[PDB]
Amino acid sequence: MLQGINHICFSVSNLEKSIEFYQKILQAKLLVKGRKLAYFDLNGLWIALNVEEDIPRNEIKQSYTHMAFTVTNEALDHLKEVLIQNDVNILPGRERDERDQRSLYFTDPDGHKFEFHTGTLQNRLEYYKEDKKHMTFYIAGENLYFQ
Amino acid sequence: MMLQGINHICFSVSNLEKSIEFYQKILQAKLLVKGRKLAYFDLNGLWIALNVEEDIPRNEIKQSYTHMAFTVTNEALDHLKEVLIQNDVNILPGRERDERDQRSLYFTDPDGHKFEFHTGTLQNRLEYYKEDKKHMTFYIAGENLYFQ
Ligand SMILES: C[C@@H]1O[C@@H]1P(=O)(O)O
Ligand SMILES: C[C@@H]1O[C@@H]1P(=O)(O)O
Ligand SMILES: [Zn+2]
Ligand SMILES: [Zn+2]
Repeated sequence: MLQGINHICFSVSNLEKSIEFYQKILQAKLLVKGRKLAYFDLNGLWIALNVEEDIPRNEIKQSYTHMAFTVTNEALDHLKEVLIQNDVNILPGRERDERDQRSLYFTDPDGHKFEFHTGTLQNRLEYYKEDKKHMTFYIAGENLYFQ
Repeated sequence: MMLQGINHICFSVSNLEKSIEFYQKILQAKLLVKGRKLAYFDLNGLWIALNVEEDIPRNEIKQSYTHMAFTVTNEALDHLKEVLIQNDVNILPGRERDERDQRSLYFTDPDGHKFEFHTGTLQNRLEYYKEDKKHMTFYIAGENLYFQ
């Protein structure tokens, strides 16, 4: 089996500009930088940036593939401000239901999509659990009267 | 304000049936829920989601080194290489490794997301890189030198 997440690595075109984004925006802690790499600690997670300077980065804009980090509601508000102050590319979200809970989607300088999300997986499940529930009328097992 | 850690990762996939089977059999993620265009998993406590996007272009991704790595033991790495080959997993040859890198296997899901099974830690790596800086260091300000 697998023992858990080891690291996540991002291919970047401009190591110094990306180091500043990962520090400023994702609040990652720098550990070591080289000529073509950077390692950071993000709340226990090992994040690596590796340079690929002349590669195409325009189809990445089409895919919803993304990574989300946990934030509170006030934190989301303060981070939207931060992403505005720092000229980050902020994506318009998909439509959301209230029970979806709040998110902010944005990308790094090379198009990797990130999200700040205020909920949990179980919230997302209780949400779907509740709507299954809303579509159930005979609780098999229940006792019916007048029979 | 603050971040608290990885909430989830979402992979855009083209074929939901084929992808769920990949994440189940290769990554060993536990499917928790399934729909027309989504599927949610739990893998060792990580929320993994697939969201279908049938008709986007998925060429350039193969040219990018961004990837996600999971920790495994060395025997597990051997086991997993056979699992991948048997299930016809696109295995990549990987970069050149110092033995000090620790062993790895790189490969892709069917839509080109790169993954890695790794047998080292950030600790191992930083210590490897530091043990290199030590090797190129010859004097210690501090010690009792012998003739000044
Ligand atoms: C650890 C940084 O991701 C790179 P590697 O997998 O090439 O070592
Ligand atoms: C949870 C799966 O990532 C998708 P969402 O960010 O659109 O909810
Ligand atoms: Zn998401
Ligand atoms: Zn790696």
